[PDB]
Amino acid sequence: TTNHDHHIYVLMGVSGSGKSAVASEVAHQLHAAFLDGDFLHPRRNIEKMASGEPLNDDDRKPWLQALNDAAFAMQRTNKVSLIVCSALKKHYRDLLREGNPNLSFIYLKGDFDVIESRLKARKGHFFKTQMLVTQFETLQEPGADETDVLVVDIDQPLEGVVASTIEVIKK
Amino acid sequence: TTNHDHHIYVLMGVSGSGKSAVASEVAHQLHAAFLDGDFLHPRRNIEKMASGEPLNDDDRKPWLQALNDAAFAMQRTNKVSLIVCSALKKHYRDLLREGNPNLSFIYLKGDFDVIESRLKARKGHFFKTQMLVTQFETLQEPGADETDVLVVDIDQPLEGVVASTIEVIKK
Ligand SMILES: [Cl-]
Ligand SMILES: [Cl-]
Ligand SMILES: [Cl-]
Repeated sequence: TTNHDHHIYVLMGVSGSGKSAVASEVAHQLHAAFLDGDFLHPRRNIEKMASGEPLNDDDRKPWLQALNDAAFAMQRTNKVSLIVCSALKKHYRDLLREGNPNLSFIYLKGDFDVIESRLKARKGHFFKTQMLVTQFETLQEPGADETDVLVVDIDQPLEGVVASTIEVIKK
Repeated sequence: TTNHDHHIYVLMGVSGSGKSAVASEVAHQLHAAFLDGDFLHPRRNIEKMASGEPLNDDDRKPWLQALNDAAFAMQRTNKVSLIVCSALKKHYRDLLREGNPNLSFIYLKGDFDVIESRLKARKGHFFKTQMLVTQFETLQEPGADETDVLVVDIDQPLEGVVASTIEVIKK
């Protein structure tokens, strides 16, 4: 079940890498559909993330399944769809690919120090530093074997990350 | 859990009222979070619709519950969130409201004729008569008892609808 004329790009990478900011702007510029995956977290998950407890594979399963289904729904009527999903592990990405051969990834990439230096916080907010440590540890960067992954350098201003993402989509 | 300083606006109305086009632009202009609820339809709903059949309460229930959790997720970190959901019956609206006192509705309101011509304005669009008839049959316009409903007149250019929506949100 796929419309092969249409395509889905999952913007992945650790929390704090600016995925939503980028996806939002890219989709608006390209007149593409956009979905922030963070919003499909099941109730249980939301409660857990806020109380500070990092999620586990089983917690993410239903979330990834929901995202798989949302991707499918989006590609039915949109030539281009962007979904934000950290998609840190390889089989999370595999879960997203199931039944979605027209889905690929755009990995907003940088090392811990790059990410930390590019972090954009709201006035008065404390950045979840130890969350970034954990996320960076969890991250399994897509190896050459993962052929549907395109990479973007987050070590630049938002406007530059947005144009680079666009170029990769136009590629 | 619920942040009373944050808010969710559900853009509602019959298929064809231009909900997604308005919400997307409003959200972009206001830098708000935006979720097109149509992407959260369970696959079964997707297929039933793709077979030419209107959905019913039973089919919509799980969709609405997913939307209820999505709204909850959105208002955690966003001051303003927009969700597209036809939300045609009062009880559907009450399901979205459950546990979301900071959720309200924006009814993109127009009569059959206004919507038919809006749809036909798009070059090459085939107008589905009976689909629109069924939608209006299903529609239960929010009465005075629903105090969290703002109304916008969709008998104007998209630009004007967006402006009126923003105005209803800012007032
Ligand atoms: Cl992010
Ligand atoms: Cl619509
Ligand atoms: Cl139609």
